[PDB]
Amino acid sequence: LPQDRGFLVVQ
Amino acid sequence: QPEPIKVYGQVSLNDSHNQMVVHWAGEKSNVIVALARDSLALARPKSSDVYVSYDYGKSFKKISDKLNFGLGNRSEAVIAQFYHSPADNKRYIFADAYAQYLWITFDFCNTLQGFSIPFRAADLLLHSKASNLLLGFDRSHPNKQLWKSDDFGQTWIMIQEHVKSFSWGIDPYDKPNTIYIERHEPSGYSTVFRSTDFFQSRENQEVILEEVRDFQLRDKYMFATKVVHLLGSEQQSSVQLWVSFGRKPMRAAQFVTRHPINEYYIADASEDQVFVCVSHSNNRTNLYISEAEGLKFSLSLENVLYYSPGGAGSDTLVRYFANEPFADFHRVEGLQGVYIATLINGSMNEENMRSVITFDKGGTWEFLQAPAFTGYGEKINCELSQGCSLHLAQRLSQLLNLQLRRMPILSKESAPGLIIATGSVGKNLASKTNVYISSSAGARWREALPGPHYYTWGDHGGIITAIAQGMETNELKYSTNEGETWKTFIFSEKPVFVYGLLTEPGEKSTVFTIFGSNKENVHSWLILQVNATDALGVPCTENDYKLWSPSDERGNECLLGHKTVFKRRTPHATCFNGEDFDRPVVVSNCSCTREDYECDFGFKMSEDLSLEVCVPDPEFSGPPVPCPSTYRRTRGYRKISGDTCSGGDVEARLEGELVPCP
Ligand SMILES: *[C@@H]1O[C@H](CO)[C@@H](O)[C@H](O)[C@H]1NC(C)=O
Ligand SMILES: *[C@@H]1O[C@H](CO)[C@@H](O)[C@H](O)[C@H]1NC(C)=O
Ligand SMILES: *[C@@H]1O[C@H](CO)[C@@H](O)[C@H](O)[C@H]1NC(C)=O
Ligand SMILES: *[C@@H]1O[C@H](CO)[C@@H](O)[C@H](O)[C@H]1NC(C)=O
Ligand SMILES: *[C@@H]1O[C@H](CO)[C@@H](O)[C@H](O)[C@H]1NC(C)=O
Repeated sequence: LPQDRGFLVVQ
Repeated sequence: QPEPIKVYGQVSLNDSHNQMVVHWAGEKSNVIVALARDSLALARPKSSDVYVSYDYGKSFKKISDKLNFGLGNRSEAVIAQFYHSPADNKRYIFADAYAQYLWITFDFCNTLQGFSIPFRAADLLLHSKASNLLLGFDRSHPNKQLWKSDDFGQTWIMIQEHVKSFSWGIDPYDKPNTIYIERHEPSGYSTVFRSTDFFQSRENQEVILEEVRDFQLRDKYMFATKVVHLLGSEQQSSVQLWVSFGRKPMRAAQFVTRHPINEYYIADASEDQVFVCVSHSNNRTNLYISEAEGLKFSLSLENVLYYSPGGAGSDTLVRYFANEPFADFHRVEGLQGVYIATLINGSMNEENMRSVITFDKGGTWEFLQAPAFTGYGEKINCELSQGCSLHLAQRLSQLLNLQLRRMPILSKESAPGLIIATGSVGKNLASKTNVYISSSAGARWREALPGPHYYTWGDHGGIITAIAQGMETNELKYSTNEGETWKTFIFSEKPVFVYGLLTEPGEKSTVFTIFGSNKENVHSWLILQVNATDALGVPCTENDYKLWSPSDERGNECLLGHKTVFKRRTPHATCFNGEDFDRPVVVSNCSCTREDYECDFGFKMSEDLSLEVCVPDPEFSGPPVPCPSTYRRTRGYRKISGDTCSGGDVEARLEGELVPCP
């Protein structure tokens, strides 16, 4: 599962 | 079986930007806003797309094209960040990464209007009560200028130069329009100002503290670090922590210390009390706790796991992910005295970390009592007295092992008492990781699920969801009984890579949002929406509720002579509290105990530890003016700061003695 793609942040 | 979970929406974005920023507008708005942007880490971001939904994630509408330079600019817009209003959830502002240009909306993004502005919006800060009001900072400017807008970002005026940092004040402690700033000085350090008129008049500008390293604002408290040259230039500088409570002038706090203090970190500030991490120049960090409403810090726990770019952990992986110091220290949210910390024994790796917990705001600490039985049911052999306990991973522990997707301890005021954490049973944090759950605010745990998972809860804690980490999947594990049992739901036909599993902040819904990308192709964003009402099935009734306070776990002991009781649904009840559940909470004072009192100024504990009273201290030999009203003179015993104790015999006698005015 790729280490530097698909990162999520809530605001 | 009519499936107990519906897939209320499936959405492929056709977007492959590495990062997504999501905002629910809430207030039953039904609007969700997303920005797909390239990784922040690089300062060379190359493209962005913006999407908004109006049917609560059933379907997203791409609006990147509506962000343009008006009619007609072929230059292509690129968004760094977007900012929402705490005051008005309809309003939004998007900022171009390159162009000194902004976009605004008061209609949930239906209509966007472009404006150029006199600076680049590196950072904006929107007033939290006055929707129209906000500030904007241009870091990359040589003068580091600060601007205010009065009309939600159309027109600006530049109100200060050489700003290091800044913030609005806080209601109600500060006046309206109060702005704090650190301004740079020719010494390394900076001066702290407060202004009520946007730095227009000199008589409305106020110096808070001079020559500071950092400054921070937190409810009643303000903190700063000062480097003082006591011996002189030739001698050792002393690093000090300055503190204001209730906006009284800042004074330097007193620390009882073997060693030179190297830096301070404010770990938590609540109920008129402060947790500070004092780290020394030997890379050890201990944890102090403020007296209530006070500057009197005493040692609480030693060797807390801590990172600072200046200090400890600086020379490990963490530095590539954190540019600001922090600690593996957790406040169990919605509760007063409960915290979880990671201790460090040797050098920084799993083997040396153990978790400890407190229920008395750091008065005492224990290790975490491991669950008796595995998820499956078999006995777990673990004895506190053999140095075996439960240990929970936190961002730092995790960041060292480069595990960027793991879950920090989860706790929220939606579900007082409920903690879910990634962790391990053993001598330390270095074994297989599982998912552990407590609803006793940490007092007792269960092994909920074996592997690493993403987890979240909804319906005020009544339903929990989870997705196994590391490989592709289409299983959604869920539990309605605090993780005692689980059931799987297949959320899509072919398994997919999951990037996260969320609920609208507040955790009130039975809706969950899965983000991910499908397996076949390389990364492209994809969002599923999922309704789990039918897993709870029916509304709760008075029968499904029961009363609970943390006191109930630490043998009825109050905290600062008061305690909080919560109405919580029992663990076995299958029923739903409802989005509008308005959870009964009652705070009350409890009749007095010995632990509510301390020895008065110049009194002490007699040598006989066995039996403990206060006795006039010999070395102090030992009065209200003017008295006309009654004096109530000491018996040597004093209610401890902030303690709202009341009633009971121990109050009756142990309290101070009256003498009618001189
Ligand atoms: C219009 O296009 C130019 C590039 O030709 C760009 O620099 C500019 O930012 C756009 N509009 C404004 C107001 O800057
Ligand atoms: C503490 O950590 C730093 C890295 O920030 C390292 O260079 C140094 O050797 C350590 N200092 C001591 C006194 O152990
Ligand atoms: C720290 O280390 C010693 C041995 O190196 C060990 O016996 C002890 O259990 C550890 N102490 C704590 C508080 O973890
Ligand atoms: C979830 O499903 C139930 C019907 O089973 C419905 O009452 C509820 O409003 C749904 N919520 C949403 C946000 O679709
Ligand atoms: C407890 O005492 C405090 C201060 O002594 C008081 O303000 C508060 O009202 C009391 N608690 C309750 C539930 O009345």
